[PDB]
Amino acid sequence: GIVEQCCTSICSLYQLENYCN
Amino acid sequence: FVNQHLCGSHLVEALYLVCGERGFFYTPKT
Ligand SMILES: [Mn+2]
Ligand code: NA
Repeated sequence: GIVEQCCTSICSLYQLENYCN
Repeated sequence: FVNQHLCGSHLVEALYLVCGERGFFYTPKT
């Protein structure tokens, strides 16, 4: 998931925004 | 914005900044 993606690869702030409440 | 390489608590910090007062959920794989 996002936690693994951001650490093993890269991720965008736009992808992160999907985890906001 | 630039792409990000974020591990551990650095991802939490990024979520905090992105989401602000909206809050967020942090859900690692188990
Ligand atoms: Mn560190
Ligand atoms: Na970004």
